[PDB]
Amino acid sequence: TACRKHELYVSFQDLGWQDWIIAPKGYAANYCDGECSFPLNAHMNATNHAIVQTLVHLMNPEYVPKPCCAPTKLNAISVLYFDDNSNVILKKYRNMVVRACGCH
Amino acid sequence: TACRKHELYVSFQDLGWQDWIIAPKGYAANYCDGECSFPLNAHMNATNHAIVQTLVHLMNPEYVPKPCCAPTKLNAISVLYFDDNSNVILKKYRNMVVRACGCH
Amino acid sequence: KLYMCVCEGLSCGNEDHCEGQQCFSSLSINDGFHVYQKGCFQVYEQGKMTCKTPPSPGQAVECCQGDWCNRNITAQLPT
Amino acid sequence: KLYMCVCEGLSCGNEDHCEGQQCFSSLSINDGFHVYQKGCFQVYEQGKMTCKTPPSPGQAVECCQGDWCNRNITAQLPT
Amino acid sequence: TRECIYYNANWELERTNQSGLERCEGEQDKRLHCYASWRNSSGTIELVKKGCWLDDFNCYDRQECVATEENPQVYFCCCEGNFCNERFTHLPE
Amino acid sequence: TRECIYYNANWELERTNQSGLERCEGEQDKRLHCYASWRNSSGTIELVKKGCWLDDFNCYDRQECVATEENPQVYFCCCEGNFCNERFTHLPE
Ligand SMILES: *[C@@H]1O[C@H](CO)[C@@H](O[C@@H]2O[C@H](CO)[C@@H](O[C@@H]3O[C@H](CO)[C@@H](O)[C@H](O)[C@@H]3O)[C@H](O)[C@H]2NC(C)=O)[C@H](O)[C@H]1NC(C)=O
Ligand SMILES: *[C@@H]1O[C@H](CO)[C@@H](O[C@@H]2O[C@H](CO)[C@@H](O[C@@H]3O[C@H](CO)[C@@H](O)[C@H](O)[C@@H]3O)[C@H](O)[C@H]2NC(C)=O)[C@H](O)[C@H]1NC(C)=O
Ligand SMILES: *[C@@H]1O[C@H](CO)[C@@H](O[C@@H]2O[C@H](CO)[C@@H](O[C@@H]3O[C@H](CO)[C@@H](O)[C@H](O)[C@@H]3O)[C@H](O)[C@H]2NC(C)=O)[C@H](O)[C@H]1NC(C)=O
Ligand SMILES: *[C@@H]1O[C@H](CO)[C@@H](O[C@@H]2O[C@H](CO)[C@@H](O[C@@H]3O[C@H](CO)[C@@H](O)[C@H](O)[C@@H]3O)[C@H](O)[C@H]2NC(C)=O)[C@H](O)[C@H]1NC(C)=O
Ligand SMILES: *[C@@H]1O[C@H](CO)[C@@H](O)[C@H](O)[C@H]1NC(C)=O
Ligand SMILES: *[C@@H]1O[C@H](CO)[C@@H](O)[C@H](O)[C@H]1NC(C)=O
Repeated sequence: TACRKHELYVSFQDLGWQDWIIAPKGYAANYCDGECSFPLNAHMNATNHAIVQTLVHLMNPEYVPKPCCAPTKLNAISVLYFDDNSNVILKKYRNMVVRACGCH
Repeated sequence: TACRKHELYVSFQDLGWQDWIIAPKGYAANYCDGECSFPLNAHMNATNHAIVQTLVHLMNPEYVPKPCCAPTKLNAISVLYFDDNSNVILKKYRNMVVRACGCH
Repeated sequence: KLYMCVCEGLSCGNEDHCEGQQCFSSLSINDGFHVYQKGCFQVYEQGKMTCKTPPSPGQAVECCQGDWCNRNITAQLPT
Repeated sequence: KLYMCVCEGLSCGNEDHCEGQQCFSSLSINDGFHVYQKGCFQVYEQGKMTCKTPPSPGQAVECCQGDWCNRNITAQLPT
Repeated sequence: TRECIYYNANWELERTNQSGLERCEGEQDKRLHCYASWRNSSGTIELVKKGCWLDDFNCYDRQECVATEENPQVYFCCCEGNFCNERFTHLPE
Repeated sequence: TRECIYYNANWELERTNQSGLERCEGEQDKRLHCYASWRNSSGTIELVKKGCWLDDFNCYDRQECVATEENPQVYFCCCEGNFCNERFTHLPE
């Protein structure tokens, strides 16, 4: 019931990316979950619009839904994968992991 | 049932900011709503993490919730308000309106 | 490059014309229904990762690289 | 400036110490309960806008500017 | 681009410019406007704040600057135009 | 800061450097590593890709470079250290 950074380990064996990804076999996505209620403390990194929205939701519940707990700080991970021509390529996929979840 | 930019007009008379804000009497927040399901088209401006999350949600529904429809492009609005010393000050409040909602 | 394909489905900006690097057609099982989607991918990294997944129960992301390649390549679930 | 105040409540990073420009204490009516919150605001614009609203049914954001100003300024709903 | 006359009543305390004309600034695809705010004071007009204003829906295509608000503590009129904040009237809507 | 030996097998088609040592790059509070990937080929070892690798949980405190994966199409070992991608062994876990 609060915007948090729940940690989890996602494996590429389960997603089906098993015969075209050499490494990593899995990484940590650290999804975000919770709810945002008026007012929001500095811990919940929120924008001004998020605050206006939660206030207009407190004034009228059916008018506007609560803000959404979304990632704010993301990093990148390196993936060494096969292409369609049996070659292998290293690429830095951006915005793959989460390090902070705010009421964006 | 899709990440959209629903338009609305929020007035400062209803939020209680009536006797310390001179202008504007109200503006347009344009909140965001919807749901994100695998896969996501280029219209739903989503990050790589959002795609990984919706995929791990499709594989297992109770493991991870769906991504959240959050604003991506925001603008700023000028507010001319009274301070605590009966003076009047103009300030550019940033991130007050929404112009695009993606599966952030 | 760029390729114009149809954009039928629940989510599109009211323009069937979709200009993308990789067009596709998907058929899921989300919310216990058979929702059909057809669209384009203007992001190579995302298009590749979402077009390399192995078709299974729940997903049917059949992609395509050519001109109007999406019209008649309707997705179909597996066994 | 910066001011250290308590951070009791449902949402905090497990650190009562909260360093902020404006500390406060709130008592809402969200989800039909009387949830209490106490925290700090490291954003002047947001702290001001949220501390200038007029107390009413549903909200009770009583703020404070000083040192440990939040401990004994518990919020109370209006009439 | 646009430009409005910037007169700030608090020039002393904020050590800012008192008089002058200031260029407006804004992002791409964002209209800019001029804003004037003054106190009537039962006839003794006293200019307060005048300058640039960001995109506003209710301030649209205002070739003149008219304060439509009736009996306000601080009269405020927003206009769209080059140097449109030099003339202002209080016409109740 | 860190640095790993960068040898890329595709130097021709991508018109990139074939041999050399390349400095690693990363953000603040982000460990960097070295990665090596090769094909055993029933004894005829053929180096493929070697270089810098971003933060990885399973590649942690690897003073050496060991490919723990059993019978892979492309052997891959990640190590944490300065120039740790010059020696590699296939030790099945
Ligand atoms: C809002 O954004 C801030 C700033 O990014 C987030 O604060 C960060 O919170 C994390 C999790 O508590 C901190 O990581 C922890 O730091 C120490 C030192 O290592 C230790 O307790 C843990 O091992 C962990 O690494 C991080 O330092 C902190 N960052 C800053 C700059 O203070 C905050 O979490 C965000 N809000 C939410 C609701 O996620
Ligand atoms: C994902 O981001 C893109 C890029 O910001 C968003 O596309 C934008 O969509 C809006 C709404 O359809 C477009 O505004 C419209 O443009 C024309 C010309 O004025 C007209 O149809 C309407 O009057 C309206 O202003 C906007 O031009 C368009 N931007 C770009 C660069 O194409 C998109 O909406 C975002 N996705 C979602 C789900 O919101
Ligand atoms: C400051 O406040 C004064 C007082 O309210 C304003 O003067 C008022 O201006 C209006 C303009 O519509 C006058 O109404 C018109 O006046 C004459 C007859 O007197 C006629 O043209 C119309 O029938 C209409 O009634 C109003 O009489 C006048 N009031 C007084 C006491 O003189 C003034 O405009 C305000 N100035 C600013 C800069 O805000
Ligand atoms: C490439 O593949 C070959 C063949 O699998 C690898 O050689 C193998 O290396 C292991 C190392 O543990 C040898 O196991 C050990 O061998 C001796 C007895 O033969 C003894 O030290 C231990 O009892 C253990 O069994 C294995 O025999 C050997 N296989 C062959 C056919 O020679 C080689 O290491 C791989 N090289 C790379 C760079 O990946
Ligand atoms: C503001 O004051 C400075 C310093 O005297 C002057 O150079 C500048 O032209 C002034 N700008 C305006 C808009 O009056
Ligand atoms: C890459 O090649 C360039 C051009 O010859 C050379 O200057 C540079 O030192 C090389 N870098 C490495 C790491 O080998």
